[PDB]
Amino acid sequence: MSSVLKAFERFTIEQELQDRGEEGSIPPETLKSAVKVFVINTPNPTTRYQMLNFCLRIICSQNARASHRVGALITLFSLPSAGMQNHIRLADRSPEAQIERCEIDGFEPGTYRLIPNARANLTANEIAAYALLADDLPPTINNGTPYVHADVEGQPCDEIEQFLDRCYSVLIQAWVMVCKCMTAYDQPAGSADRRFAKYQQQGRLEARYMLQPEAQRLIQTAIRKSLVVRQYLTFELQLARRQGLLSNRYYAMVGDIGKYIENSGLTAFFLTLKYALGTKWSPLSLAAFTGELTKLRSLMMLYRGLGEQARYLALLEAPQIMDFAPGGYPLIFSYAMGVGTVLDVQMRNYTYARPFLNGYYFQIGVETARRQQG
RNA sequence: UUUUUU
Repeated sequence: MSSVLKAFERFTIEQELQDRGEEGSIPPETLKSAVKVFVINTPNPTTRYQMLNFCLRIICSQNARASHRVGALITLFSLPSAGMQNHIRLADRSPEAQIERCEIDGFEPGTYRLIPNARANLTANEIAAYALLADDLPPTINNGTPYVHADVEGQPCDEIEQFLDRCYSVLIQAWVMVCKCMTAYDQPAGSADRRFAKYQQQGRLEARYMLQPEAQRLIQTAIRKSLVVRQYLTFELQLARRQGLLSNRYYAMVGDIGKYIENSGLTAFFLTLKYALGTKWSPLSLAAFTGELTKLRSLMMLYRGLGEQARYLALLEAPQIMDFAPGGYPLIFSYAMGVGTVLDVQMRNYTYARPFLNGYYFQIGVETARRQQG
């Protein structure tokens, strides 16, 4: 019946785009932790550099609460901006965020103890607790410092041009660790080494300021655990995507790495589109499954409806990422994995093994791909 | 649920 087939297409599309949600919707308020973010009002290379090392040591300190790491990360990401407070208002948007700004004037010489501003709220108990935190590095860390080179932390910065080199190298490493914090973690990574080689070749990253892999893994762990930090990083990525050809040294880097962070955790969706709708010889095979084709059409509609934030569904860890899971289109997923194993050597390394992977349509895709080739 | 490469 033509009416039932037309009705079913409409029903399928409606059921999938009914999950778009509200762009400005605010969830019901739930308890949240208080986060203390440290702000430098003026551009002091000495103070800024010190705060960079302080926050790197807080992020890696074993005796540090989740709130302490979250504040240290927000401060570390905000070190480049000329106005720290106005850049921290971006972090405040997070619905799970309750950030308190603390203005720091300096550090006591020869110590990690903070010197709070008159307006800034810092007790003598907190200052001592933070100083003890900044000196609690893990055993896996060598030379008593996060960096690979011992002399780097001790180096004195008296110019803005120096702090910028140090800061941008550290933040390049932090962003590369973001690249696979929610998807790949607690395992050896080849891509991370490749990104570092690329950015050292570009001259963006300096090997004199590399961190130890243990510190990089600790930074990745701290970023993955907090939703405030990951939402703030999506805000920074969207700021980097709005730029034109003319841009700053920092947001050019952030856009370059956002190219690699984009569409993480949606590999099955984009590989299915690529190898099932990309090849002109797939319509003849999958023409029969109209229901799954309508599903993929409604998913391409849902992706556009989500907006720019759709590229960072995995970083944001939003529920709409369950719509793009291949268990809702298993036959076409199977066919596309078959086609892609022939056409892409790199795809073989990817784990396409699923409980629901149809072996018949996998082999249909393999034989179709090879047939066209030979 | 994710898991490749760019």
